Amino acid sequence: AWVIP
Amino acid sequence: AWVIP
Amino acid sequence: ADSCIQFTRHASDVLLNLNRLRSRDILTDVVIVVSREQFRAHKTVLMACSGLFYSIFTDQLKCNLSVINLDPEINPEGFCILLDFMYTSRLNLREGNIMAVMATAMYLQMEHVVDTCRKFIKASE
Amino acid sequence: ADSCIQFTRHASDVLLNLNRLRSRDILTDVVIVVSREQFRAHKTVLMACSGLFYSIFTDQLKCNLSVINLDPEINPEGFCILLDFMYTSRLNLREGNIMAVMATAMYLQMEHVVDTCRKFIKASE
Ligand SMILES: CN1CCN(c2cc(=O)[nH]c3ccc(Nc4ccnc(Cl)c4C#N)cc23)CC1
Ligand SMILES: CN1CCN(c2cc(=O)[nH]c3ccc(Nc4ccnc(Cl)c4C#N)cc23)CC1
Ligand SMILES: [Cl-]
Ligand SMILES: [Cl-]
Ligand SMILES: [Cl-]
Ligand SMILES: [Cl-]
Repeated sequence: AWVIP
Repeated sequence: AWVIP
Repeated sequence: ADSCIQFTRHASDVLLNLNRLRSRDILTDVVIVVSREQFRAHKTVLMACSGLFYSIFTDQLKCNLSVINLDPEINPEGFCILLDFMYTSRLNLREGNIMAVMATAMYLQMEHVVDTCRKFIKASE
Repeated sequence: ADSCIQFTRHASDVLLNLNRLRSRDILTDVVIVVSREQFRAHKTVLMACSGLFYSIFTDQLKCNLSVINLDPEINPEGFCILLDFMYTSRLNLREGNIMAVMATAMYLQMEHVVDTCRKFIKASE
């Protein structure tokens, strides 16, 4: 996997 | 985009 | 063949187009009913994202249904957030919705969403 | 919302599952006929990858067809390679198939495939 897009 | 996977 | 080349953005471009078809109600083939709310979708996208939908639409009778009613304990907003995630890879996870999102993801069998919900809750303890 | 988190592998995992459904002939809703050859597929995936299929399946009559016959000048192997690319992001481009792949991609309106074909041909000149 999860990220800040 | 195009790459060698 | 092992001599293939790969277009990096292809999978994300496909998903963007599937979401545009969903928004315009193009070739949507199922209505998911969550209490008073109805959500139109593509069975193949639902199966591709959820263990529950994969089981439902591979069933020899349920594959033909045009309407699927979810358990009345399922929160419609939690379902909406998960349906958006299925079609975009983006999860609108917030303090006010995390419990409903996690419970819905457990029911729909979406392990990666359950995992991030668990991590966000554990961090707030 | 702008507060979303994103699962990097989601789009590729979705495409992998759509390809598994295609391989098992699950919820495939169209047959594409290319001369003597038949290819089963999902209309939504075809539309999401090809300008030609997008036009075909948004047409108010053609959206309902279960069989689409392509122009007899279209090479079946070229179509097969492009159908695999649609479902995997991987293009099996080779000296022996590049001309057929490029011509098929021009007909199907798949600009990125046309672009790489042009670049590979230009490099061999
Ligand atoms: C049996 N098992 C299976 C798995 N699951 C799950 C869980 C989760 O989590 N997720 C998830 C997604 C998604 C899915 N989908 C799938 C898979 C495989 N393959 C295929 Cl083809 C498909 C489709 N479409 C699923 C799941 C569960 C149950
Ligand atoms: C009009 N125009 C449009 C575009 N085209 C193309 C060209 C190419 O190349 N590709 C390609 C892909 C893909 C497509 N798909 C789409 C788009 C948009 N949107 C949507 Cl919803 C869809 C779906 N599904 C398409 C194309 C063309 C025509
Ligand atoms: Cl029904
Ligand atoms: Cl997930
Ligand atoms: Cl027909
Ligand atoms: Cl393309």
